Amino acid sequence: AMDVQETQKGALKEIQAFIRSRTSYDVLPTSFRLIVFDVTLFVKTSLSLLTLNNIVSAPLWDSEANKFAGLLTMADFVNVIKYYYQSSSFPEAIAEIDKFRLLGLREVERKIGAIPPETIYVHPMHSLMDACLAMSKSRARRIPLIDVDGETGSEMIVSVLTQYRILKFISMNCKETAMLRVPLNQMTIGTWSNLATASMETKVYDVIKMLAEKNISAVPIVNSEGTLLNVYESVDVMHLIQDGDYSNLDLSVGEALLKRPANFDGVHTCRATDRLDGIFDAIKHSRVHRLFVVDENLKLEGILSLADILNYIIYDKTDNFESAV
Amino acid sequence: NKWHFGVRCRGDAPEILLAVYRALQRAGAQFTVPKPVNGKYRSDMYTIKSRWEIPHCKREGKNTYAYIELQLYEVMPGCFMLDVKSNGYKDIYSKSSFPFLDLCAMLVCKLFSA
Amino acid sequence: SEQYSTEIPAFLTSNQELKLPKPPSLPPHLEKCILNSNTAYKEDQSVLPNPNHVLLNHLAAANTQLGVLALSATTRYHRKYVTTAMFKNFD
Ligand SMILES: Nc1ncnc2c1ncn2[C@@H]1O[C@H](COP(=O)(O)OP(=O)(O)OP(=O)(O)O)[C@@H](O)[C@H]1O
Ligand SMILES: Nc1ncnc2c1ncn2[C@@H]1O[C@H](COP(=O)(O)OP(=O)(O)O)[C@@H](O)[C@H]1O
Repeated sequence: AMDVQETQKGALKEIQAFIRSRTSYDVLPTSFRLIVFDVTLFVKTSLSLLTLNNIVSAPLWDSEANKFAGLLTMADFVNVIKYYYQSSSFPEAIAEIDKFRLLGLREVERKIGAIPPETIYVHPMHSLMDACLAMSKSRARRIPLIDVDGETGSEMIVSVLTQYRILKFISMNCKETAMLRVPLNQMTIGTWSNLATASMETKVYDVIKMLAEKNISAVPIVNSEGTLLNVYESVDVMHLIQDGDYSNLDLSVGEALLKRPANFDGVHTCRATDRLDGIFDAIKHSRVHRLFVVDENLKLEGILSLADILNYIIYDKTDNFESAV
Repeated sequence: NKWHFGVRCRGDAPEILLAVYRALQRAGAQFTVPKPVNGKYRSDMYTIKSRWEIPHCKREGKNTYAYIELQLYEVMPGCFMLDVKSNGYKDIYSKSSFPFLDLCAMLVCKLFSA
Repeated sequence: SEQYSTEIPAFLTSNQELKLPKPPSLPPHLEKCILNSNTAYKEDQSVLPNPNHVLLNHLAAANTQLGVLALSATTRYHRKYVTTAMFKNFD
């Protein structure tokens, strides 16, 4: 625990041992709501329920079986949209996904390879490390916590854990975050080359085929000089298609962006000289979903996503589709 | 348009009680019945205990059951709540809101299509 | 253990001019549903207050303007509480 790198190394071990010692259940509020959708819900209705509840995602319920039937995220739309844009000779064909029940949308995704065979879940009373490792293995950014009622065989969806709520939980509870004082430019962490970026003139469909192919949740928007202006997230796709208007997919990123409500998480940035202590501190007080590494001139240099951070702190060291967003 | 306990009803309480029993019977539930104490009926007639076979269990050969108690309340003259609560699940051989809530949706559809 | 029946009581199936008892009036505790709360939605909008232990696994309901059913119940999961709000078709 001697110099900076040696104090950080130590602190990272304390943080993993802590993740291992807690369960996923430990992360939950004492009392909370869980919004669940029937898999036979129409796609349009489900987007409408997501907007009106200010959520971007919901667990699915096959009520006949009494079984968890998957996780509806924006990756579902991003993947089918991308498939239709790559494979269809007919631009209006995409509209057809409004005929679909959630069951039928998922079957299109199974067919194209956008859904894995083994669907991903952990037990709520198992270690939190299980949740991290599953998310790390799949590239899922949320994971359902499922128990089973032994009297009925019925599956009990307890909650759905997010990378953000796990990092928040750690920031709030592990004092060791304050000892992570190594600058980013002396760590192997984040992505610093071959970045996927867009401009305000970029078509939304080209961004959305960036998100699927690269399997990222967001694309930074830069200008001619490379200065960071904004972001286009997969959650923004929801606002574009919540009304049934799939020709909104043909808009420039600029036009699309002018429709965004003031509800925005925000665009967070840091410098290559910043450290994980300050980052966990921002996580503690703000819904930060990623950090764009910039210079003094707001020039984009890299990306530090939540997955980047989690995957750094949990390891001893030592398809063309978006995963669950 | 906010969340409220139960289902809203109006009109006559014996007419509502009848409609509830008819809905239970269409859904396939089994239920207790009003007994008259000294020939006369008591307001406990508005407390119904129901037993429901669980479809997913029933399909796999199982005698597992869900217990749901219904309670009619007057909110004000003409307006009633049907309160509906889980008493649990039991298999013939020796927690969760499901299948309870999947059964309540069944009841609600029968009440609404009567 | 109860006497379960399959058939509708016959006094209810008669053509009404019978002198019957009234249901109990609504108790104060079934007037407020905790889902109508969102006190702390800046930090975490899923956070609810602790429920009245007597209102565990009572059905709650909401109107939607969407052609679907909204149903919920609160239950204890070990020492925490989950209020699941479910959206479901009629057919
Ligand atoms: N625009 C981009 N171009 C290239 N690589 C990226 C870009 N954005 C993220 N990455 C990298 O690609 C991988 C996928 O990132 P991703 O954004 O999916 O993280 P995440 O799990 O979604 O967490 P967050 O929600 O915070 O982004 C990560 O290792 C990330 O650092
Ligand atoms: N299916 C759901 N049911 C109930 N609440 C949800 C659901 N999805 C999200 N929320 C709530 O919405 C808020 C923002 O959620 P989200 O953006 O999905 O996750 P995070 O904030 O963890 O990245 C959180 O308070 C979360 O608990």
